[PDB]
Amino acid sequence: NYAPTPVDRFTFGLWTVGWQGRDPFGDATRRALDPVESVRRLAELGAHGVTFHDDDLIPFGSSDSEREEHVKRFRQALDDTGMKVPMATTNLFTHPVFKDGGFTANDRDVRRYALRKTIRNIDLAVELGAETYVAWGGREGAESGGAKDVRDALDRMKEAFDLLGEYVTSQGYDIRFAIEPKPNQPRGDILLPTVGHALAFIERLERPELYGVNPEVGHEQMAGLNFPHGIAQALWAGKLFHIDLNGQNGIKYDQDLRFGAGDLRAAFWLVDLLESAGYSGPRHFDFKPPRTEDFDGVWASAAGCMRNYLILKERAAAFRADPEVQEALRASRLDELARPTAADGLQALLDDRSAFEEFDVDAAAARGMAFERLDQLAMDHLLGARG
Amino acid sequence: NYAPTPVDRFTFGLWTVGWQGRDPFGDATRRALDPVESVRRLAELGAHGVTFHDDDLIPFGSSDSEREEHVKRFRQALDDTGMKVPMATTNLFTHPVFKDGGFTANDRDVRRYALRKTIRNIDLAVELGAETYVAWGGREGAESGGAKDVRDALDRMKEAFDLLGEYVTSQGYDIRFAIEPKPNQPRGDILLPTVGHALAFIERLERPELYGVNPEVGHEQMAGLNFPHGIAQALWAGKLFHIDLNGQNGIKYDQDLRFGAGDLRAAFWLVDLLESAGYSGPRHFDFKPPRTEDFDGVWASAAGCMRNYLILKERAAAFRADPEVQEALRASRLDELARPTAADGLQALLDDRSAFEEFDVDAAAARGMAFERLDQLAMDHLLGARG
Amino acid sequence: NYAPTPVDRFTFGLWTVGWQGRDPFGDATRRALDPVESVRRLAELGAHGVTFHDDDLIPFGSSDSEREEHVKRFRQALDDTGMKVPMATTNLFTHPVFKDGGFTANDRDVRRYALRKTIRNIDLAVELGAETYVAWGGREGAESGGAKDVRDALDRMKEAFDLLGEYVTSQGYDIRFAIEPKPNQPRGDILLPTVGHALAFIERLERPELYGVNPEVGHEQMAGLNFPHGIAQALWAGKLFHIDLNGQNGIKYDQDLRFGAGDLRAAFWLVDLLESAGYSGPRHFDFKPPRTEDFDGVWASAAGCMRNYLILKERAAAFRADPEVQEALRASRLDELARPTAADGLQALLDDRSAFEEFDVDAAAARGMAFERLDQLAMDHLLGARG
Amino acid sequence: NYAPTPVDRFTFGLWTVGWQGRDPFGDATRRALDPVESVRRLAELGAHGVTFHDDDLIPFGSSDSEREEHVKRFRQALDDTGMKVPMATTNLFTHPVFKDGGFTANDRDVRRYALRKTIRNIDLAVELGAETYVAWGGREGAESGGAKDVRDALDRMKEAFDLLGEYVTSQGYDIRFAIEPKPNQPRGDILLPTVGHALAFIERLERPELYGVNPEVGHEQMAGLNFPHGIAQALWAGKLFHIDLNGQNGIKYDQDLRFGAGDLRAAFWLVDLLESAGYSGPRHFDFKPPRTEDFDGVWASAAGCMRNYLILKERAAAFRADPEVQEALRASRLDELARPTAADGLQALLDDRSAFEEFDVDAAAARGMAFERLDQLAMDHLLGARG
Ligand SMILES: [Mg+2]
Ligand SMILES: [Mg+2]
Ligand SMILES: [Mg+2]
Ligand SMILES: [Mg+2]
Ligand SMILES: [Mn+2]
Ligand SMILES: [Mn+2]
Ligand SMILES: [Mn+2]
Ligand SMILES: [Mn+2]
Ligand SMILES: [Mn+2]
Ligand SMILES: [Mn+2]
Ligand SMILES: [Mn+2]
Ligand SMILES: [Mn+2]
Ligand code: NA
Ligand code: NA
Ligand code: NA
Ligand code: NA
Ligand code: NA
Ligand code: NA
Ligand code: NA
Ligand code: NA
Repeated sequence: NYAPTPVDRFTFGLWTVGWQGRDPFGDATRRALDPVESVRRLAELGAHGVTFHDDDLIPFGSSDSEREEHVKRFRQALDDTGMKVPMATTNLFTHPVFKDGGFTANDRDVRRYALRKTIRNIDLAVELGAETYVAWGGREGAESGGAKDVRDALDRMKEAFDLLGEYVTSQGYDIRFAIEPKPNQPRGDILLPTVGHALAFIERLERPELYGVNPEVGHEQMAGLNFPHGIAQALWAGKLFHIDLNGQNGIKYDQDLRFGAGDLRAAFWLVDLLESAGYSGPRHFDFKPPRTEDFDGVWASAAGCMRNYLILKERAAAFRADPEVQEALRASRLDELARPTAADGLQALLDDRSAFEEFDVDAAAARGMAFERLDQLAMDHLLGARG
Repeated sequence: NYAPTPVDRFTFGLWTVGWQGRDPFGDATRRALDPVESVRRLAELGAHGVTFHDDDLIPFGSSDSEREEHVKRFRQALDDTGMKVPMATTNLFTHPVFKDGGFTANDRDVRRYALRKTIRNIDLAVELGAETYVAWGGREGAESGGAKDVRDALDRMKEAFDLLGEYVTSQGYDIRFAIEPKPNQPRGDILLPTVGHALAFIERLERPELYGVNPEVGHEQMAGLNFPHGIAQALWAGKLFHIDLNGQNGIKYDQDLRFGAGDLRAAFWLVDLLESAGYSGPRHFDFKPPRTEDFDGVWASAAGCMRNYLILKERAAAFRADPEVQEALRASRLDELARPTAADGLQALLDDRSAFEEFDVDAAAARGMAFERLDQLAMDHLLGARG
Repeated sequence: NYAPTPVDRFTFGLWTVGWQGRDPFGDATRRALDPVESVRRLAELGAHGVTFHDDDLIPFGSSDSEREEHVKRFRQALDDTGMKVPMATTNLFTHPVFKDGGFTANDRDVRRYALRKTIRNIDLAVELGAETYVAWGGREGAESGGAKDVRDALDRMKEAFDLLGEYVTSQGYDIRFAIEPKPNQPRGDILLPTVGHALAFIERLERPELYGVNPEVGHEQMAGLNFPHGIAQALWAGKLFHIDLNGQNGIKYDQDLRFGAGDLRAAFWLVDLLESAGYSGPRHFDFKPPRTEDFDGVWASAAGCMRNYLILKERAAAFRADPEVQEALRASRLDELARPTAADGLQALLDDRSAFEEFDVDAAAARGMAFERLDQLAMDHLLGARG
Repeated sequence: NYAPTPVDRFTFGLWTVGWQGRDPFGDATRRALDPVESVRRLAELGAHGVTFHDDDLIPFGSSDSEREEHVKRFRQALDDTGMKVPMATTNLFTHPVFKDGGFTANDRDVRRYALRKTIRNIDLAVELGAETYVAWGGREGAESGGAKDVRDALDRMKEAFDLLGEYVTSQGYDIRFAIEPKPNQPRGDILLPTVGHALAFIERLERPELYGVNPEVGHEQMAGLNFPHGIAQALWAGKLFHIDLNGQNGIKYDQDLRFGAGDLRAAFWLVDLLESAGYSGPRHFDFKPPRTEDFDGVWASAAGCMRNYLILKERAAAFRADPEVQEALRASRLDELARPTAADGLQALLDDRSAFEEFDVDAAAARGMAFERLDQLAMDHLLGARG
């Protein structure tokens, strides 16, 4: 039951199942995986595709001949399995040169190098068929207040993204960008810390239509925010270009638990929203099998990501299709929320005594919302305990 | 020393010093204050002005004659003291009718009433000389996932703000709106939970130039975010129309401590930013003297808000003026951060071997940022311990 | 299905279903309930009993004749329904006199009054048959560092609890005390902020056997802690005298959501632990129907508390009884965790080359824990998705 | 000014200034330091001593001859500088064998090895003159609920500490143990997550007098707790055997900022408490110079730890010595808090009409606490802004 197929568009980063287990306090617990191995194992589990940072696929500093051979082997694995590559990204965070940032490093020479490294990988992403190019500015930020003038940093960040937009336009590429917010870690505070900040920034770019967000479940939860709500705002803005699915237990370091772990009810409401809205992008997992696990546990954890999505999809669909739930949604006036407040216009509203002088505030205040009954129907559907 | 004068534009809400001390678990500890008393006492402390919700100035449900008398007494107090009223707002959160929201209540009749209540108070705000009209949507949100369709709620929120913009335009008013984000409390999650989300929303309004943000120190800190960073993004966007100053100890219920309490170093960096950027708006305190205090403690707490701002202003100015700090800022390449990455343009960057083939990444990575020395100069200046 | 019966020992505070809906920003949305009404309605839902603060049952300041009549009516309702009263507590937080604390108020006269108020209610609790007397020191703490010397406050808190222990011993009462930790709210920081701090404090009382803890789900989660882990430590110490069940979404103000809401997987692991350990005390709900609800929603929310406990009980029992789970627990070495490390004793351990010189650390490190497979079996059982 | 001397007992872990800068997302930015270098540089800054994990001083897996040479070189550096070694600890977290724990690993063979590794290092610590042996169980815990039975784990943790106590007693050593709590990171939840939980656990050991706590500023702040309050409870219990000083910005990953950074006012209240209580132990820094820094920044950051302690010590002493502050403390009844509530005894309290029938609750409730004036005096003293 709940068996994923490529139809479900489940994708995984090479760096997810390939995470060797090094953490702030501990050495690697697993050997490195050949990307070819990961492609073949993920395909066997029913994944649709993979994603990569440049330096996951091509060791940093590789010669041109080494680069070609790494890409050739990877493409053979994709061809052997039918796996796709819908998204790629740049590693602008691991190498020591990026310790103060890539696009917003205080050192101008580093900013220029970061752009050149990204541009090289955009070309590769396009060659592999990627539709989306993600940017996670994990080193953009500060540990201290004097170190980073945030207005100047935002100017540099806009300049960088504008140059990248000029680049893809000039080459006729169809790829679009997706900015991944995170509030902190590895920097004390990261620039563009939430979906909202990233959405706001995009509106100030020269070609805003080329940019959207890549929100990650656990990153919004690291600020204690409601991930489904943030996804709804991204959808409302037309900017949900990609998504990273995982789990997180609240305000901690980024745990990258398998999807469904962490906040299970938020996972339910997320799947309900994505499916109801008709989100058509990849269901991408940015997760880490815990370092306690051997390779059998790696593949079990990856399989669990997909299984949990599919269970939640079933339960959310049953919730929305249940005539008792539909009745409860009307009892709670969800239908009214979707109607305009004043399609009659401002003057009619100003002239409407029912909106002021003749509005019975105490009668309105007496009406219960019936939200608890609705939420218990939702709980019963999630748990398969209807009756 | 540190004596405030009206020149400093320090303002206070009537509801701040007037808070009677009722909390989730406890009854009022102080009697209600007449707004006339608060105006006269705040003026004696060196405040510049006050702000109000409609229902702070005019008891909810007052007749027209009662409304006139309350306003007349208040205006006499303002005239007697020279106090100004730069900002006003609507109470769309206390009355039970607003239990599911004002502008985004599921019930359409409540949404229409909320708009009419706001419009009435915009007229009053203009008559009192206010330049800014704040909106804090404290009831906009949910405790459960099925209760609020966030895309529909954002449609209703946009409709409401668009109608308000149409209203002020039609009346020829110069007032502008400032949206106050908060992540949670009193709702389980509040819509537009951070500065970023509010900035992003504004960009989708029909007349975006009429709307900015009113960020509150403690509200961003309730999501664990860096308040100075968020203020920098608001300034970068041209949207810092007003600000609420207070203190908060991290991720808790909204404490509304006096300014300077809570995160003292964030208060330092905030004042440094506001003064460096030339922010010209009110320095408004949205705080609550703790319910442990009698009226002498109320006025001491209000005086402390202003005193702490003035101490921090002195220390931040001394930091920026110190030739040793200026040297340290250059050592940390803050000057380079302010220079364009590629004013030479995209093609020149692509052709520049110094940005890629000839970039010595290991030499760049070896350069220290010297951020710790800079931050210890900042600490020494804050504490008055230079030497 | 999942129908509670008095056998299940589900109990509710009068103040839970009786919460009128006043919050930091909003007036009451529901009328006050007569305790007689609450007893009869809860009995109809299958509750076993209720609990009370003194001032929930007897209005503060009541005369002796008024006190007798309130108690008489309440006892008739209990007799009419078969409901029990297993626990009572003192309100040492609502009245303004307690603004700086009860037992740890700086003012000695208030500390003495707090003790006398508690003692009067202990007598009543015993007359009503209560086995446990809870103390929630919600006002014990501070908003500022100079206001409360914590060593002195702990001396006063120990003195108070020691006097209460002397009192019950002198009267021959069988009741025991349960201290309820909370980290913050309504004070900026509350003394004894977690289960651990309360357990440690109890060990320093003169008669430690008379005192245990009353942990609350949401309170430990307000510090981001693992509630099942804290309950395990309380059980390990023999100190889980009572428990408060509810839901919470992480590090926020105390939400008091119905049980099962908030962190659903933590609720699952909690029920698994309580049932596995054979906890025999009340399953008490300290929750608040949201102020959006009318009385039908109040009773729906209370029913949901019990329903969710019973669903989780079923799923946890099925998890533990599943031979595939039992196999996975052995694969993960949960059986070994329960065996002594060195029942052979210290000298044998020191002499055992297999524990040092001949321990193959790399072979040990290669063994996977298989925790992900185990956790996905747990998820499948929780969701009823085995297959 | 503020120049540290060995008199001040400032100590640093080898792993602090020696941190190479590897984080969850980034490679090392600094070369490894020879412990001899660190001893000599720290001595030049005015440190009193260093501390070590076994594997900081002796590379894991070293032969007996290699171990002797590493220790010999280290002791020569200590002799050359006058530096002391007051504390040592075991690394039971870096090596992959410890991925599920040391003392509470599910695998019994790992638990036995962990004990043998610790015992070997206790012998070395004693030879180097250490008075305290710290245990930070960073791998004791879980990412999932089924993986770790916490009651069984606490049994194993007690068994391990009891064996260590038997060991030191049998050898006649004067060293004592200090348990370091942390709430999470690197495990999803860590056992003994706070000072309170550790204090409570110690009370159940066979020889409780041999064990205390080593609280770390940032670790308690990772649960949003008040670090000075927790230190006060440890002092009240007689269990503050050692302390780790650093900075933290709230509920995040463990930042290990230099002391004084992070929550500056909490640092002030901590120093006030340690000095007022006469804490006589090391002022030990467990911090990490940010990976942005070169070695000059490492030494600047270490110097800043000590400087900030000394500034805060001066300001707290001036606060306590100021006759205006002493008056304000009496106005706030801090003197009364230190007096017994009922030295007259229980019967006298029960018979005292002034404690109940004749207690004027409204007159008591009207008295203000004057805490805001007191706290503003504290702020003025911290900032050197008295006047
Ligand atoms: Mg619709
Ligand atoms: Mg500039
Ligand atoms: Mg057992
Ligand atoms: Mg004393
Ligand atoms: Mn992540
Ligand atoms: Mn991601
Ligand atoms: Mn606030
Ligand atoms: Mn505000
Ligand atoms: Mn609670
Ligand atoms: Mn409770
Ligand atoms: Mn730490
Ligand atoms: Mn430490
Ligand atoms: Na700039
Ligand atoms: Na979209
Ligand atoms: Na709509
Ligand atoms: Na602006
Ligand atoms: Na005392
Ligand atoms: Na127990
Ligand atoms: Na055991
Ligand atoms: Na001590």
